Amino acid sequence: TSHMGIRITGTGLFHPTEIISNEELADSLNAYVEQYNQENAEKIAAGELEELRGSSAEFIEKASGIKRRYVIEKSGILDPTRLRPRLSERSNDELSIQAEWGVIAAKQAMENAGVTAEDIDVVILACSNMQRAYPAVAIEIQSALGIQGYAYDMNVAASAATFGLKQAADAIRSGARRVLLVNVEITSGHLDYRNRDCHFIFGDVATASIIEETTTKTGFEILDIHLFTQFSNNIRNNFGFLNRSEDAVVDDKLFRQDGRKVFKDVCPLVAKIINAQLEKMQLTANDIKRFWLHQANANMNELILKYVAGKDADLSRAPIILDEFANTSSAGVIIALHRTGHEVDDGEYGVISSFGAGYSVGSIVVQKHVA
Amino acid sequence: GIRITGTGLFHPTEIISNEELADSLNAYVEQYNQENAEKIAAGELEELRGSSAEFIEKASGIKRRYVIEKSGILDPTRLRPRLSERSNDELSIQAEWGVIAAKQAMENAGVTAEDIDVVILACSNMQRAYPAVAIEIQSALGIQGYAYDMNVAASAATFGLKQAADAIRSGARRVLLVNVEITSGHLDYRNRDCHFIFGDVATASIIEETTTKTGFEILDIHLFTQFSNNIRNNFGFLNRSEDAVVDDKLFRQDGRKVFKDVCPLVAKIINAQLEKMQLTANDIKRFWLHQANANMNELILKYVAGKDADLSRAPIILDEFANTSSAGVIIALHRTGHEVDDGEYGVISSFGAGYSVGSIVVQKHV
Ligand SMILES: CC(C)(COP(=O)(O)OP(=O)(O)OC[C@H]1O[C@@H](n2cnc3c(N)ncnc32)[C@H](O)[C@@H]1OP(=O)(O)O)[C@@H](O)C(=O)NCCC(=O)NCCS
Repeated sequence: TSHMGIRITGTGLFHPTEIISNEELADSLNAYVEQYNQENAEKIAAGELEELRGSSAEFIEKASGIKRRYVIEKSGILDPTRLRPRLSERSNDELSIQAEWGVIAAKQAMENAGVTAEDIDVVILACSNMQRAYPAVAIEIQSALGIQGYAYDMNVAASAATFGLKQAADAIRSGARRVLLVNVEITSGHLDYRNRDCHFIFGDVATASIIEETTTKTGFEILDIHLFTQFSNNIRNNFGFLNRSEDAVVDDKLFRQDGRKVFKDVCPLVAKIINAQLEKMQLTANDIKRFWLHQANANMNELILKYVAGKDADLSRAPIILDEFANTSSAGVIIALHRTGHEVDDGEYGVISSFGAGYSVGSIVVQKHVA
Repeated sequence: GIRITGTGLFHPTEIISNEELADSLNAYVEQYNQENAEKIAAGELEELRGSSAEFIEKASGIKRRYVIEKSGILDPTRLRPRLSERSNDELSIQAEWGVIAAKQAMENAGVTAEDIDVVILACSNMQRAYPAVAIEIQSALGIQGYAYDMNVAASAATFGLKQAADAIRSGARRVLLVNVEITSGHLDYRNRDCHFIFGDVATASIIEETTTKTGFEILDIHLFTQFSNNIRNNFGFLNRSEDAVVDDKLFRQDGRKVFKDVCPLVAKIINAQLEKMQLTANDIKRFWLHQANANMNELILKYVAGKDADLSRAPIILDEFANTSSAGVIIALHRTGHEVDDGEYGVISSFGAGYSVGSIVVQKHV
């Protein structure tokens, strides 16, 4: 009863068209590993450097549940002479790529919510990486849509959507009418496509949500929010604007992870959060029609789902979209909600729970209202 | 009832005066021109122009600034601070500065780590994307709850104060707001138009639900953004995939156009806010304005107050720190909030890149 009338009333989804199957990608890494492992063969049999392993489509799917992923530009990523998208600098007078994707997803969420630019007071860009420091990309999006009010960029990586939803609900509580929350994840821009353990994890996407105070629109009423962060170096990327002054050389300016430590750390934390949240609301797990969990690893989600809802929880109650999208970082829970929110009936309960880098966890109990 | 109950400030040790900086750039532009005698004459490359300490101070009021590392900035063969990578086990530079300012703010507010529910890092440039350095600051301080990074450049502190106030109204007890500005990391020291503008600093503030603690109670907030390319830095994580070649990956601005747009917008927002709160300029003890250019602040204060407006009513710290982007208003509040007595009013107004403007009416309580 903290957010009476505050509802997610529309979502929108954009992905780039080109697709990389697990096989195209595992092949690409394999080529690069075969040429690196023989270019440096004199030093491989010398204890000095490195021994590179490849991978296969079946190794990816069993570690993750991922099958394919959308990407901004497929040639450069798959090319073993490059291993990164082939993009072109845009002039200042055109929409940046991040603004461009955000606008596409935003127009869809606005149409789904039945609102236009004049109805929106706040724009939040919340994702794991921003294309530039200033002017804020959220302000670029606000201006492209013709929105008046104010906008800002916000980063807490994997949990940026749930943290942003709280910030949206807070701004509405204090007087905002409606908030546009945008998540643009171009993860192919900071993915290390050379590493077998992480090159498959992420895909590209833009999501958007409309949050409004309303007693007359269909949407998900926000009932309770628990945000949590606890510093961890087990996921980290050291690229930044001070690298040039550091004359940096350490090859750690991309995604890096100790996935085993993350697995062991994150699943118990998330399950503890959700269960304490359910007890606080006096809901049982059986009262929850849908768990929209972070969309990174089906093996994590299955563990959490069993910890929270029981070994016999039906799989339809925890929709998986990472099979199609791979990990879209902050946008994951929103994709899942965008695809399956229609599966929740009026009066029924759902839980949105992000978790990942920073160690950040964000968990939101919602209830559907159909008008 | 929400009050700013404590502020904290940190600046690095080494100081650069305008003449050191002008000397340094003049040496670079002469080496550049003494080299390319041909392409200047060939109508290909333009002849770079130098700088003068006299212009800097008359145009802006800045006299000196604190820098993270001095010799690399002044070196005409380098023109950027000399820094070292730290391993993940060590506190990063941005978190380190933020921790120092935060401890001072916490001590000034009479609160400890267990008292804080949210940490916001709000500034114009984050040292990395993930893990958020606000979470690194939260952990270093032993604070529990949650933390996030937030960027709206010049107005990050005022937007962050609004986000802090909103979280408290939703049930947070107290919020720590940190602004760390290592502008020497993204300034273009080759460009005479902008090399003198920015300095380095960190600031912090404690915001609390209280009616019993000395602080500035927040009474109204107006935030505004309007996209403009007149201040822009195109550096980012997609440059690599772009195979970028254009030399626009540092601070860049058209200063005259910024003045024409932002000055009347600021005067209009502050005046509209005083009307809504049924205050007059005469009711405002102190205006803590963005600390970028003293001449502009003076002109803004004349269009808001009146011909007889004491210049002391708009404190200046940019003479000492230069432009400190998001932290500027907080240095002003920290250095001169003691000059506001019980029941008196103040205005905090940040403005600049994005275009962004944030304006806050406060009232002191003792
Ligand atoms: C950046 C700023 C200090 C420059 O001051 P200014 O009075 O506007 O200077 P101008 O851009 O008009 O140019 C002044 C002249 O001196 C020259 N000049 C510029 N920098 C110089 C320098 N460091 N040294 C010597 N001469 C310089 C210029 O070339 C120009 O001559 P030109 O146009 O024939 O080439 C000022 O414009 C500013 O603060 N802009 C930002 C405003 C803001 O942030 N908020 C607005 C508050 S309302």
